Amino acid sequence: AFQPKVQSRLVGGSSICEGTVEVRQGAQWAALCDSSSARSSLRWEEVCREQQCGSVNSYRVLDAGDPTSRGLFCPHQKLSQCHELWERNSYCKKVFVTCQD
Repeated sequence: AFQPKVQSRLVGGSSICEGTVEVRQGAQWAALCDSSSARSSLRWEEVCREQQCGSVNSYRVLDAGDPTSRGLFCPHQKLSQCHELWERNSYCKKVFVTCQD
């Protein structure tokens, strides 16, 4: 196994356990684009736990319908299943996540 790890962090929160999700894999931090059609709390529970911030309490989407937003895209269900990130250079929908603590 042992493949490199997509890292995640939350920026701009009113605390360190909430904020807009960014990812890096080898590096350059950028907003995570999420292109799921049903909303699932599965990724955000992983992100919150990885921040050591406990469970996810809520999440919301940002930048819906902005053809100019850009960030980095993971084509698998869980970030911990990605070992590689692609640029998405238009229509990046991002996610603001609020963790437990």
